[PDB]
Amino acid sequence: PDVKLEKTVPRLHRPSLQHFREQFLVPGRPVILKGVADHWPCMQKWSLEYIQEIAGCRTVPVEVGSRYTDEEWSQTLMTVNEFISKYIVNEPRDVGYLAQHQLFDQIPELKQDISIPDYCSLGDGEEEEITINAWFGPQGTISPLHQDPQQNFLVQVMGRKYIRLYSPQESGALYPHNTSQVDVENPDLEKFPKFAKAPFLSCILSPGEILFIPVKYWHYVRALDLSFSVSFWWS
Ligand SMILES: O=C(O)CNC(=O)C(=O)O
Ligand code: NI
Repeated sequence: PDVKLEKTVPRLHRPSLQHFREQFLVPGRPVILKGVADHWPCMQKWSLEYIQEIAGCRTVPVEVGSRYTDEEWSQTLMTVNEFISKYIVNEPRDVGYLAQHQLFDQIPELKQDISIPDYCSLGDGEEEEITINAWFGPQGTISPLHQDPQQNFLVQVMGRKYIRLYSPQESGALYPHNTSQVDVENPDLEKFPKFAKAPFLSCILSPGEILFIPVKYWHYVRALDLSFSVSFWWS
């Protein structure tokens, strides 16, 4: 998608903690951190076949469908192997996603391949209550526009994701059902008049990069290739 024609998220190579707290965290402004996670072992070490070997056997919850309404999506328990088989390799017809699952409690060994970003300590909370999630799905997975109740560090390990960001002081034009009723990349201009002209920031997130997504900031995600991401929810 055309990102050179959109306002893009600012990228910074290893900004100091102070400059992050003051210019981003406190005011709640997105930023892309560069050269912080890119040498994490996960970056080299996590091929499709690496994961398939070590995790292939474990049972994991799988999203079929997109999350616009509760009734509009469903989950299924299968193995990583069944999942990789049915929704990734060869020619998968339907989409399925391994979203928002805590793989690193299920498999503490993988914890050595990632770190907790230093920037987290600027928050009030304790490292132990930080919620790490895995997001592992094929190209074409869509997580609809919504906001989380915490600060977020989303780390991209494998593949690229297109991400769009609307601030919270912009909720009006987004039409909450929280989560939006708008389809960011195919919007009903008339059902939703106020949306076309709401200001956003966007980005293509690549391997090695971290997107800071400020608490309650609205975000929408579409994967551009086979993808693996790790999120840190923190306060
Ligand atoms: O990675 C995705 O598809 C969606 N991730 C998020 O909504 C999250 O990390 O906050
Ligand atoms: Ni989210």
